[PDB]
Amino acid sequence: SMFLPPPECPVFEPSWEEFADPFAFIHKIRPIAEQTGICKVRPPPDWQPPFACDVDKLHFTPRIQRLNELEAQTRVKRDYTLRTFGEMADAFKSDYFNMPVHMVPTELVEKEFWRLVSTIEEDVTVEYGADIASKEFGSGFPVRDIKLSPEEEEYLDSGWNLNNMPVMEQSVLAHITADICGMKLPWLYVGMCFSSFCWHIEDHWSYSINYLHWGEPKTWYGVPGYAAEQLENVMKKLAPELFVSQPDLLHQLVTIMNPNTLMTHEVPVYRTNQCAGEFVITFPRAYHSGFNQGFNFAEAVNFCTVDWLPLGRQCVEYRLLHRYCVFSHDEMICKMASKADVLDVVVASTVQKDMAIMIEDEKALRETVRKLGVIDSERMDFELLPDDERQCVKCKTTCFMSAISCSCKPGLLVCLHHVKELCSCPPYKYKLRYRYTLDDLYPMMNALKLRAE
Ligand SMILES: Cc1cc(C(=O)N(C)Cc2cccnc2)on1
Ligand SMILES: [Cl-]
Ligand SMILES: [Mn+2]
Ligand SMILES: [Zn+2]
Repeated sequence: SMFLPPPECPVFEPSWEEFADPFAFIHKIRPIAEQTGICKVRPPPDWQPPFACDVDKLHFTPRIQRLNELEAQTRVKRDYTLRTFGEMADAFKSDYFNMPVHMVPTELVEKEFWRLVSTIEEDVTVEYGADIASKEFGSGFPVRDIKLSPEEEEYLDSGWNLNNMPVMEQSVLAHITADICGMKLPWLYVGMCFSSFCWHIEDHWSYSINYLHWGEPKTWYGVPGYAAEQLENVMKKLAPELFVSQPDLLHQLVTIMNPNTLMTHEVPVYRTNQCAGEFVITFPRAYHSGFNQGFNFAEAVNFCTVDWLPLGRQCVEYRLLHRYCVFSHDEMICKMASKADVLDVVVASTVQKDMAIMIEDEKALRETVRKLGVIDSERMDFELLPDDERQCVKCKTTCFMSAISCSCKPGLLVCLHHVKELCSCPPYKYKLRYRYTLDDLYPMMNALKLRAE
């Protein structure tokens, strides 16, 4: 009645040994956690990264948020210190419930959240912080610089120090030379009571990992990757405004929606309260949303393992939706092949398999455009072009392996799926621009095979 809490997601308590390597651990829990979309990881009891900062010198610009179910919000985008925000946040929650903050049951805040967002006549608005790490506001984890205490240095090189996560050997998003600071740098989140994150999945269907440094809990709802399209069909029915096309990445539209609505619609949903010192991990294409129970401070980062590689290719195939890419998946694959000698051997083996598919698809696409009467061709170093200068005019995909150009439309490109969409000139006026010949590509893949042995 009113709100039935979804079942709890899995909670893992790894030993110091299991905990040692995050990527090995994540791979281990994957068969369980991928069925629920999110999971919680409790670190071993003594793993306690020191959080220290001045609440007066850290400044940030707050976002403002209206709390209405099914209303469109833009996913990314006054001035507080951490202290003045905290004072605002505590007073807000205290006044809302006429209670001291620690006496307000989490179950009640959850019930109340879903009451207030559904109720038209309540116009509750809240504020929050969300920015990537910078000099005005830096990571909650120890970083290198200022003299560090011995305990801080203990955690400098932790796998679970979220600064290190994108640049470890197991991960594939590291050696991406391309500018993608929005998604390989950690984001910092300053929460207050009811401040919420709308239903979404991560760019390129990556994993994410969220650490709550301190404060009151963060409540999560998650849906397994296998159910992503079920969820979207439900959302399209109840809020079609979110699904109209949108000129870029800055304008992705998202919304608050009751998990019970999804569960009625046969979409599996799980929940958890994430407390201070705990991790939440989201898996590829796992929808998630949630809200904060009170004043808190979280840090999160995207990442990609070898398990993710085939999904990353399927994700870019964005093409059907005409959605912008954050980076070129093929460019990343070829960059890794060009570094085959210093790659991890398991990485090498998995990249090799994705590369083989890439090459077979590219062979077929080039044959098709040849049969359309595109004859002239020229090598082109796509990776040198700013991304906005190498998007398919039609489907907006970021080109790297190849594209079609025409002298009559200088600077415009289409991917090889959209040769007919470039201009009205006959095909013999077109040029195939390619990064590599098929003969360049087979030795690159062979280097991976030798490294993988
Ligand atoms: C508005 C708005 C902002 C978001 C969002 O995405 N946030 C705050 C980031 C986040 C926090 C926790 C987990 N995943 C993402 O949604 N609506
Ligand atoms: Cl409301
Ligand atoms: Mn997220
Ligand atoms: Zn295209």
